[PDB]
Amino acid sequence: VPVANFRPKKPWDGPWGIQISQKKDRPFIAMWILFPLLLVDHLTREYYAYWHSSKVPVTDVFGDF
Amino acid sequence: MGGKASEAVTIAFRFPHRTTFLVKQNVGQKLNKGHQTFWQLVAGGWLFFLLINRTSFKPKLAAPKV
Amino acid sequence: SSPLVPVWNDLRALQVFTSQEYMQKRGPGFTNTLEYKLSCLNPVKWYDMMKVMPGGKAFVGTALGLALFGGWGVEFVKNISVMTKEKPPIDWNNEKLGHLTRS
Amino acid sequence: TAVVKNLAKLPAATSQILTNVSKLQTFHGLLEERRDKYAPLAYHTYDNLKQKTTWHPIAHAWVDEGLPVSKKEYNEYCWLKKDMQRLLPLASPFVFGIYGILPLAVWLSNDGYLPSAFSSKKDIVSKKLEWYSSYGDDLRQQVGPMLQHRLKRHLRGTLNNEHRLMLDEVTESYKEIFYSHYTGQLRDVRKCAHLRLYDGTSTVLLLTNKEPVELTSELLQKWNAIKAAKLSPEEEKKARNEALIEAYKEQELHGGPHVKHMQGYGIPADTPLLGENAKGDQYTQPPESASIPLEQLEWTGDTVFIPAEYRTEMEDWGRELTKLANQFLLLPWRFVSNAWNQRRLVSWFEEILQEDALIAKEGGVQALSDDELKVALLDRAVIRCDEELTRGDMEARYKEISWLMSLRNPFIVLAWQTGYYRSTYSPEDDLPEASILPKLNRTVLDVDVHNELAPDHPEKPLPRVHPALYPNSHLALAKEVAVLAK
Amino acid sequence: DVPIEKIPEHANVLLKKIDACLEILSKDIGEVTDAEAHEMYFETSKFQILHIYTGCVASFPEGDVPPGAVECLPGQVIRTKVNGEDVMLEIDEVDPGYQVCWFKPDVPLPENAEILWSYPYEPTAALPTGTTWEEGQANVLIPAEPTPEAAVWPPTPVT
Amino acid sequence: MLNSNIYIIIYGGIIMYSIMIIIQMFLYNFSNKIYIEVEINKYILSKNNIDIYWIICNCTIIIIITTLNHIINKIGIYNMIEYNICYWLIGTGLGLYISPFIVFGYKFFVYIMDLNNYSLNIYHNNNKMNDIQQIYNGTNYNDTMIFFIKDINNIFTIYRSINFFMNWLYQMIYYGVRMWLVFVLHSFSLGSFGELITVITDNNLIFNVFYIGLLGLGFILYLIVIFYLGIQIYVYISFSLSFLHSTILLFLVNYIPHYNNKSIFNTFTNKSIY
Amino acid sequence: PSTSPADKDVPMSILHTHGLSYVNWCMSLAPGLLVFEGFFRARYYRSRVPPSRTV
Amino acid sequence: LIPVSLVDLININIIFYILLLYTLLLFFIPLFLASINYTYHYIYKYYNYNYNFINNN
Ligand SMILES: CCCCCCCCCCCCO[C@@H]1O[C@H](CO)[C@@H](O[C@H]2O[C@H](CO)[C@@H](O)[C@H](O)[C@H]2O)[C@H](O)[C@H]1O
Repeated sequence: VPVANFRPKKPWDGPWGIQISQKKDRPFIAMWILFPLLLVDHLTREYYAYWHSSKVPVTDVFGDF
Repeated sequence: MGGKASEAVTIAFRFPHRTTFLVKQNVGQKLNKGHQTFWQLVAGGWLFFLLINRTSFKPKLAAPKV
Repeated sequence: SSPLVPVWNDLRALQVFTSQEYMQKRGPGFTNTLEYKLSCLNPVKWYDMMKVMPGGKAFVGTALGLALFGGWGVEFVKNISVMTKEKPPIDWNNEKLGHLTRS
Repeated sequence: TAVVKNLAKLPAATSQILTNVSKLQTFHGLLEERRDKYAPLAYHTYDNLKQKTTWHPIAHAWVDEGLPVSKKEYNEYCWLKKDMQRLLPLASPFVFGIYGILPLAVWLSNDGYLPSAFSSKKDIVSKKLEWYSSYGDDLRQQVGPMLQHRLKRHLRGTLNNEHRLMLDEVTESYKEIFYSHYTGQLRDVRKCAHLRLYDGTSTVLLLTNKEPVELTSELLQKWNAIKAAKLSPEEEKKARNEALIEAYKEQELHGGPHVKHMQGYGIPADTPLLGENAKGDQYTQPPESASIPLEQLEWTGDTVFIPAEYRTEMEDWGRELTKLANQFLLLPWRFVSNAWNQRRLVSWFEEILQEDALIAKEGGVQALSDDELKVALLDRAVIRCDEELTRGDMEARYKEISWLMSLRNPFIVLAWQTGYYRSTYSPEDDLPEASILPKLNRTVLDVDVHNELAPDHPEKPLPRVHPALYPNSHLALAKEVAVLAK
Repeated sequence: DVPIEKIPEHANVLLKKIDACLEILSKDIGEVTDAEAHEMYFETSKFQILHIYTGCVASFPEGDVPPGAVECLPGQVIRTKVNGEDVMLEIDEVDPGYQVCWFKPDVPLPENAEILWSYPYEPTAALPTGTTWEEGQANVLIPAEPTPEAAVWPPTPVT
Repeated sequence: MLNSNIYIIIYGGIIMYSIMIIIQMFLYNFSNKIYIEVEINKYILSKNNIDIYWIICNCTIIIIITTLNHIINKIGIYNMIEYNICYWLIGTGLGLYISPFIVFGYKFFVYIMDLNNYSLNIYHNNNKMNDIQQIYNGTNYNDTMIFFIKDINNIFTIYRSINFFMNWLYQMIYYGVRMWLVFVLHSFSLGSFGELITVITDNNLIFNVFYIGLLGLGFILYLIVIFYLGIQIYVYISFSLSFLHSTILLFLVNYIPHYNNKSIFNTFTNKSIY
Repeated sequence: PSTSPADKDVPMSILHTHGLSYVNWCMSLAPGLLVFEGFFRARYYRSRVPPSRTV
Repeated sequence: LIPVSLVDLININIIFYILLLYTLLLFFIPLFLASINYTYHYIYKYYNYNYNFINNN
């Protein structure tokens, strides 16, 4: 006879603890990919308008134009 | 500008009364209910009101007679 | 807030307790008067005594008062600073433009 | 799949659905015909904020003691009410359109969403047991613990305010009720009843032609004695009014009713005379009934129940705790106010009490079968189908929750019920090992209800005394002894 | 169906189980001693680390410093080899009216100096030997670590 | 064409600058949690404490993070965001303004809709005529011929109900504007002094030297900036919460004394009598 | 529609930069990072003491 | 000065900043809640029901 208040795991018991850890440390991993991307996005950037600029960069979002 | 809670009564001062469940002995008051055909006539009057206020869409009036 | 708050509280208590004193003085018999019999058929009294009822009836009464009369009140408040102002004549529509034969 | 498997029987199910609707209509007509002449009027009452109705079983859950109905017939009534609740997705095409058939497909996918007609079984007991073991125990087993936690955190409060909100005398009982899945020891229902110490004294004011009088055990005993004597009404009312004036004098000597000195309630004094209406020293104006002599004190037939639930009241529970209680009891909960879910809970409670009354009329629990008792305990939400208990344990569990629901308090009922739904899963396969002792067995005798139990002092818990060790236990338990030996 | 004599067998079984548990759980992991885990404790010292393998260390009264001597103030970390053991010495609470300095062989010692510990002459050696602290040269104190009484649960009496 | 109504949206560097603010919250890990716990338990006691607490935690930690990125991570928007009025009015003040209305919105709404039925509040209201006036006439006051002016009455009573919720908005706006002005004017004045000193030294190259020191001046200015802005942020938070207490949370003071129960093991019921 | 004009494409060279003053560089708060990186590293890695033997 | 401007009062760029910030906050709430308290360890370790037996003799 088995011990009481014990059972096998089920899908609604959620993920295991190791899986919760693997979920937690994904932002910490993407940090290493995004902070260099932040610095590159700032460094490889160019201003959009000048005193001589006859045009300004336009971005049609929905292709209506 | 404007008032404060310190200058006003509370949500416990207003609504200070807790709940009390009233009960009354049954003498037979909710017996021998009349007007057994009331809801039939009410539904009839409701449907009559809907019929007199009904208007079907007649697109044939837009036909190119000209 | 102002320091006149206790003054206004005294005046409110005065009018309230004097009205209650009046009701005590006149005593019973109000239901036999004509005022009560008209208030029984008066919609202002129905609305005013339904406001304080429970079941969201305070919200219902306030929102109904808003939807009915408070819009006109907002317009009135907007028009208080419009009544004194010079306005031009109304360009009344000639009701000639718009007619067109069907085809 | 199950979609086509249920579509195959969908034609054969409509006839059974309509037959069940006819049975429900007849049964409700009969029951309401009885209720409209024997039951009192429980008036609707609004919460402290006075915007939504509030409901309590003491006033609204009435038990027809003398209901000429079989227990299985009442089970059919309740189960078909739930089937009427489950038939609601049939309205989706009639409100959304021809594309409102995919909701009906989702409805027909799972058999647990469906009513009785889609089941192959015939007996109502086997059908209910199938539905539970397939869908209902699993749905309840994933709401039980989080409801237990919400009840805990409702008592102890949020954000580290236990020193301001909890009581230091109910502490050991609280621990035994909420942390018995740590020890593995059984629980005593009286320790769950100790949770009512958070509340005040529940009172019952009888309204008379002069003043309200607080009901007591003595007055109730006298009224039961007079009712049992079966006297003429001219003597019955006289004795009732004699006891009433006696109790009135008793409470007037006590210092008035308990309600006078309770925050949130109160009895007004005589009204004041304002200004010139004040006649010298008489600053008051007594009511009309002061003219009536005290010897003419008669009961109006009106009653006011006051639970005085300052921490337990269902109003203060919240949006989440009520929904989770209805999930745990397998009731409808979505997209409704807490007042409507309160009414649903009170109706379930009334059903369980009526079922208890009919079982007691039919000869208690022992007259029932094993499957019937299993289904009853599933309805009471004290058993999960992955336990396989004994008959004595099932009977003791039923007795426990029956006495606990006799007190008419959903909070302690849920606290008791949720303790039987704390199951764990091990990360290893070898562990837990196969036990060596037999299964846990009990009897109706092991439940101590006929004896009082004082609250254990904090950090000074006392052991559990069996009822048999008490004096005259063979005399007190003689009814249960005769029922078990027979 | 369970007599009372069969109970102590079950009790023996459970005692065996809990003893197999407690003999493991009685063990605990001590403090970490890996130098790679604590090298930054020395990196972050208020003074740079002295990799000392030559010369001598001497205590002499406070005042003028001999030119060429490396002061060893409180907080100074010194990587050395002592009796074949690579070690780090952290200076703590030098006595008053006195100071400690590393004197390379090129540096002449002053008067009234006391050689606390010295190194041998091994210029051709690739792996230096370091020092040899004899009994009486250095008083090394091992912590006592008095193991207190094992927490015993009170046995209740049975008449 | 006629139907084409065209609108221009000014879009810049938002995505990559906003991601790292949330990503830093795992590093900070709510260091202000203890302070806000202490303050909330000082100012209010209810079951819904945790809600408002969490809200305030989020707002405050966002403020702190933005401030530190404004001091250290100087790129693009992180410099302007504290010098801009929209951030100080909507990114910090609006959340704190709507937080109690989101936690205790039920009670406040019911209170307001009851205050539209304006009436005089009596302590120990054992009066009977008060009740008859409140039911029959609707109010203690005389409501004769106010329907004649009901159109204004509605809105005026509405303001009369929210007048004790309006100073919270006023204080939030005031302290947001204060923080904006503080940051902007102090930065501008400091930069102006720097530019005048550099003009003096460029015109006098005997002085165009690191006259205080390369690190001395920088460390001192770092300390000055961080100390001043820490004082200002502590002020804005402490005052926001103290005024939250004194303006909105004194409404919710409902102290219940503990009453001992006696009828634990027996309850009177409808079946006990009927 | 989407555009990518040539006005934004301009010559770039570090030689054309005006630069910063000594005061502006001190106000740039780089020297504070320079000090406080080492400060916080020292505090963190010095809070955790290792075992030792007292000589 | 530049920040003294009515254009910077309802700046849509900062409104987008706030939008993206709090959408990401909402996405990452269940990871912020993943800190462990050791209170139930204490309750398990220190909760000791009365284990004494009844003995009439
Ligand atoms: C206890 C001290 C009491 C005295 C208080 C003195 C006022 C101090 C105000 C501190 C706040 C000033 O805020 C600070 O302003 C400076 C000056 O623009 C900004 O500095 C920035 O702009 C300057 C202006 O040229 C650039 O040169 C510099 O490279 C850049 O960092 C800082 O990024 C900002 O943090």
